[PDB]
Amino acid sequence: DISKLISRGTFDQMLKHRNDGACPAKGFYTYDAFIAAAKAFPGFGTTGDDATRKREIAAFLGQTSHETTGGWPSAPDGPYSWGYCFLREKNPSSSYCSPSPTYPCAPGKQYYGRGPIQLSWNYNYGPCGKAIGVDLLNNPDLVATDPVISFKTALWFWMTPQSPKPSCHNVITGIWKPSAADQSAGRVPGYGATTNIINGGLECGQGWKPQVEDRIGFYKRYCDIFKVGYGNNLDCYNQRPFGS
Amino acid sequence: DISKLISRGTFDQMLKHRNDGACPAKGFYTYDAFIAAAKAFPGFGTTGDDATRKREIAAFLGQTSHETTGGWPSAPDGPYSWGYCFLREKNPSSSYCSPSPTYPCAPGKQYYGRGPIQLSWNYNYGPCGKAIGVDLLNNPDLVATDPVISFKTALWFWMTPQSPKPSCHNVITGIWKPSAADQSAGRVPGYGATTNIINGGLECGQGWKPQVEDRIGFYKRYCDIFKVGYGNNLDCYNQRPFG
Repeated sequence: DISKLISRGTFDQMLKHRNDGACPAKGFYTYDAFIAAAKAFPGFGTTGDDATRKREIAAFLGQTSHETTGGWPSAPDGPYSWGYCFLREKNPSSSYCSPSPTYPCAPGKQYYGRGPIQLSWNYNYGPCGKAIGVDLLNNPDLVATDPVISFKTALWFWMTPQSPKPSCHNVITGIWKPSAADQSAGRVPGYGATTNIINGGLECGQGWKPQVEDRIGFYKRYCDIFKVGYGNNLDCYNQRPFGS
Repeated sequence: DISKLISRGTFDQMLKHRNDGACPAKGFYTYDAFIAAAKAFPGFGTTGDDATRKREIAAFLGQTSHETTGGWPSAPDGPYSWGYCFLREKNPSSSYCSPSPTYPCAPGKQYYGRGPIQLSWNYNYGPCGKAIGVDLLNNPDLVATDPVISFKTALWFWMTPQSPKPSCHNVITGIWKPSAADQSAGRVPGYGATTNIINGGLECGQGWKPQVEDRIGFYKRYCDIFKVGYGNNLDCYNQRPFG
């Protein structure tokens, strides 16, 4: 179980300020919910040598910390201590409903960002819910009211390949082998390629971006706390985005 | 219109291989479509002294030539005669969909590179379509099947500032006033800043790139045909990419 590799103390040290009065998700994101969710995803934080398992947990908590960050440059303990500050997308101006024979939008329900990966759109809530065994198409706000389901949605995203994207899991553990195509595109194994899978269309292949800097700051601080090296290729600044 | 500044004959000498059998865009990119597209963008090729107007057309055609090049080192008449050879991105391997509530991806549509600037992504087809009065989210392939819309997407890109980036138009005409940040970053007026606007993340501030040399080769050849100087700062090798 990953509970040996990441203790309650280490988890609370990494996510130091998530329960500060200013954070809307205060009290929601629990160590027990993270550990219970990880059990549902064999291989998560249990793949590779100890250093690689810690890099995987740091990378998962890093990327999710970015998606939910309340950080700012002069934040107490730095901006990479303010992961998991929010739960629901701020001021959504869409239902995130998209034409689909397979994933009909449920009446009165919205598919705005929820939980540690800010899961969005009926066509993501559908296959995610199917995968974890919950009807998230018809009960989307479970991602913001059930903290085990919340973490499961983010682990579903992390562990699930989506052609032509490999899984973040396979990238960070070194299971993923770049294609000749990938190598020409500058898509090399490491933390950078997890950013590319998450939001490469907007964030990768356009040089320095404060968003990608933020994803890296979290990953580095968590690796520092775990006492493991970052590995290589942390940015995607020269990576062509993975396809959709 | 700009037909007096760039003739059919000059346009065809510049883009002399685009109608070869070896070019997928054979017969598509017409002088008439170019001139018609230009009229929709007041100021394009009509801003500045005669040599500045010609540098603008040379720069626009040079950058779009690079985006669509069929060139290679041993090409007939050299690589800088092979602009406008391609219409659609080759083997996109992507629908080029970045989920957006603002510019949503239409089911069954792809936003891979099309036309002279190789317009890509729902988040570009969206605002471009809105600007030129065409629904490019539901009909993105209009950029590869209608030559006027095709040129209009490239002119939209050229003429449209995207803060903190100025328009290519204001850079090449010398209207652009570099910011304090730009000055610190080594971003200086001239053709090089237009390369920075178009693809600076991958091409600028990181040493010699064959892609940058290709953009400059087209621009120089079109300036030579117009009988005008290139101006300064043609590469972006010491320019930090725009934010």
